[PDB]
Amino acid sequence: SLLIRGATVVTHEESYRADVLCANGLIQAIGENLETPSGCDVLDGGGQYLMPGGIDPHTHMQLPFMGTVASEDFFSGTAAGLAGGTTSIIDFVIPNPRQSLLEAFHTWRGWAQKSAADYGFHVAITWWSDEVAREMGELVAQHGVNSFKHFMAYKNAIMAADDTLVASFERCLELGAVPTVHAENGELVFHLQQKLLAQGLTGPEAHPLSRPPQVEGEAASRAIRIAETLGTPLYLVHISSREALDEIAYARAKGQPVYGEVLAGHLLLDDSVYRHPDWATAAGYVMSPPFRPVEHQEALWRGLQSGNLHTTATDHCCFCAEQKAMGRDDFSKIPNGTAGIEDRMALLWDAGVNSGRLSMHEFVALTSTNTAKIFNLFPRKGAIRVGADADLVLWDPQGSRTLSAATHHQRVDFNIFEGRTVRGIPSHTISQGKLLWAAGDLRAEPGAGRYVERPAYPSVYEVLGRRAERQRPVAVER
Amino acid sequence: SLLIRGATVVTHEESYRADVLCANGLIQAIGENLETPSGCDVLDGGGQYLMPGGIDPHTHMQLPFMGTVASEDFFSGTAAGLAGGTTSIIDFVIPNPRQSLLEAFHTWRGWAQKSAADYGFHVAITWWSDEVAREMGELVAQHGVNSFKHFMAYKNAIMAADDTLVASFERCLELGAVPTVHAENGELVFHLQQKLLAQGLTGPEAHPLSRPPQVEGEAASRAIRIAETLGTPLYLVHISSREALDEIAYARAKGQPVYGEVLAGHLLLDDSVYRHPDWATAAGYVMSPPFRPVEHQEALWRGLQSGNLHTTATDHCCFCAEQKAMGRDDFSKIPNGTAGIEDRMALLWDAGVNSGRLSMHEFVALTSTNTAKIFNLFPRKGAIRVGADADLVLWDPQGSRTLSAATHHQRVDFNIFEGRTVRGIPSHTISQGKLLWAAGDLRAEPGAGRYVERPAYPSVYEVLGRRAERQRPVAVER
Ligand SMILES: O=c1[nH]cc(F)c(=O)[nH]1
Ligand SMILES: [Zn+2]
Ligand SMILES: [Zn+2]
Ligand SMILES: [Zn+2]
Ligand SMILES: [Zn+2]
Repeated sequence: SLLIRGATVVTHEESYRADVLCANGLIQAIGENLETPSGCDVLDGGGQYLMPGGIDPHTHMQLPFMGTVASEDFFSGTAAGLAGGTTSIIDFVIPNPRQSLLEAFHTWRGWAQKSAADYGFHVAITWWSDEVAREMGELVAQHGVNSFKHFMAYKNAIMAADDTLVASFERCLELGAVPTVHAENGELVFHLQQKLLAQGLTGPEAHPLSRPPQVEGEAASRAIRIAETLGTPLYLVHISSREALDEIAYARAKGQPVYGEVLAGHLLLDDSVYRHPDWATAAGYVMSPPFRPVEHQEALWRGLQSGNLHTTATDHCCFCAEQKAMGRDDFSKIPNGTAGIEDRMALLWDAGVNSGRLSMHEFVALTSTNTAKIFNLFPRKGAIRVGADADLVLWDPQGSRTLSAATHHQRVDFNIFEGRTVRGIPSHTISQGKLLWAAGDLRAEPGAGRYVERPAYPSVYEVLGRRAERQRPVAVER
Repeated sequence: SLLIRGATVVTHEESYRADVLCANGLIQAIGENLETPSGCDVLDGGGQYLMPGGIDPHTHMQLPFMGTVASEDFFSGTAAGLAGGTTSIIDFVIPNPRQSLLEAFHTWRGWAQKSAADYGFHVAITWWSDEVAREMGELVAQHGVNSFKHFMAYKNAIMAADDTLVASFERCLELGAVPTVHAENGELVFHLQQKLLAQGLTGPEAHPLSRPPQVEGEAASRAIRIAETLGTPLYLVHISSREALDEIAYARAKGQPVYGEVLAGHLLLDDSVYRHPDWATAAGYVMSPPFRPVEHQEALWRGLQSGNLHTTATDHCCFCAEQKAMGRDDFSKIPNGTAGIEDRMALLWDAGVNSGRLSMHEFVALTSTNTAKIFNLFPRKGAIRVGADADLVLWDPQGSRTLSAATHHQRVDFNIFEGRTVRGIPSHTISQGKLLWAAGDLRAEPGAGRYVERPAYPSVYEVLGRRAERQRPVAVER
């Protein structure tokens, strides 16, 4: 067992002084001056905040992508997450077009076995067939999946057109699963990539130009309105643009259950990074959606503060310099993705809590609880309560960390926040009730993490069901 | 010649007392107390308003569509327009998929020869190839077309997917042509049509349900953001929804040249019409986009008042009861379209000017001048000035008319405003300087109308060109 003594418990709504006892993977007791069970380890949390461990619902450990394999694997990535206070991930099974979802799922389960912390999967719908629909049902019923990812870009690869989006969202409704979407208009991206290449703009600076913000705003609008028409919730991953945020807010204001995810990179970086004179440095920022003109960062922060963005994630998708350099002569061939799993919580704390943009409670909601609620893992995760999983982070508000690819635990040679110093850091991370990060000592072990099943029908589906029953079409008798 | 004496001239900006002299198809003189050329006819306009004749940029005379042919042909339609104060139309060449645009154009030119008033064409892009792109160039350079229509709905027929919209909008940019779009998400419409039919909901009441307002809002967003990304203006036909209006306003607020067209029906009717107990009556309202819940009418009115809707039109697409009954057992096969060319101006005047929603100058701007400006026909049309085409309407603000299919000149057995009495009517209509409608006497003649060419590169393309210049990508020196 593990007793965290003397900390201030900080949840998504309140703070209070209490000790927290963990045992058998679970939170066993909470209260002032808890008794210490015999042989129980005690962690002194005086002067620190005890919060739910971060949940990162958007990682791509060792993803085969754009001709290569992410340099971070499921062990190194979940270990780096733990060092950063993140205690569980939701990654992505991405079947190739025409590949069985179940085949890809089992393969990814093999890849993820080595995880050091709890992990789960969204499954991407990269093609459509009656068999895909059948496999979605088996994944939900047998394999603990309750969310299905759709890529609206990546034309001629994993892109889902409207017919697949409609069919899949309908299937999601039938299964009580959450559709999630990468919202970029793939036709416009493809068109602009070729146009820029044809003009000789082959450098990383052309990457943002090939997918300007309205391309994301458009696709967000479309996913949102498909979801509205079919009667599903919708989770939009990595929102980077005012245009997309405004579409989310516009939907939420019509009473539609639309959730927005945001990455620290898109809150804090602007598209000037792509004009760095060093090719490899500029290419290190290449991900989709790309980093945006500065006005979008303020809009996204406002989205967090207004409740129109709901979760934070990292799109953790690591490629080293030699991998990025696959696109040295063609930006469209730069494997897209940045690292972030280790850094998300401290970046958001430092930028959001220290500044007074976000309360500490909002920080908790945005780093674990909302993700848990949306994907039906609350209060198993994201909650400090008896019986919840003992995934916790002890936070030193006065601690300091300097982010650097030379010192981070992420198995990648680039950090998009290289040299940034943050105040407020995870001093300790507890996963499954075990102390896996302790003031610079990482004790992550390959294979320790559990695959986490997520039950279908999060409670939003109860409300939608009542709505649908109220708005049933009714023929006029003549 | 024809001298209109003693009226108040009302333009899109001002009112003033003056006589107007027409000769040789043109406005020859304007001023108080004009002298009368010898033998020139004199029309007494005392106590009336002399405005530019209405321009209806959205008609479908004798269109072959949904298994049949509109019951209004180019003569009966343009004649009925004259009776209602509308002096010119822009209709649509709609080539079948894989059909040559030039071939369809010359066919429509043949059908339109019988027009009684000036007429022009948009050309619809119902498929794509290098030849379509080549033919578009010829239509602009040789045949006076400067606007190309795209249907985002009507899947498996004339629907254009993103790949065609991108290629075609790009071509429009190259040609200085205005892209126009019918904005409904075709996949959602198709999906819902099949779902409603599968549920046994076959009546006209299922028609609005098969394409609710967000499917228009979505398609409007998409067309708008393709136009933004490619750098074109965009004209959205028959906006019916708050959702689509809000997308236009959003785009306009980003500095994008987006124009919105609205029909009287969508300003004044709600979707309850489709639940009428009489099947033929409900079917008479079946057009796309369909009439909408009440809140959308007030939104559209505000759009006109705020400058986010720019033109009025009718989508004049006439089918009689027996043609409508082609979908007696399947609403998806009711030929879509309503009549309106004769009624637009009176409807808008009575609902907009009498009520104080719109000034008389806004009425002129919305019934002729804005359409002329957008499609590069200003000041040849939509203008009371020396040298402009003598297309005029003399308006009796105290005159009354009751709209009825039994008495209108539109060759169709249904009027969506049956029984509505309007105050403010066209007493006289002048087209090419000739009195073709006079106090109940229609004098339209087959073949009298001229085909009206529209030059490419309306001034908006000058601004866009400077903008594109300012925004051209610069490679990073490495
Ligand atoms: O930047 C990215 N976008 C989408 C992905 F799937 C990924 O791995 N990286
Ligand atoms: Zn993505
Ligand atoms: Zn991703
Ligand atoms: Zn239309
Ligand atoms: Zn039409």
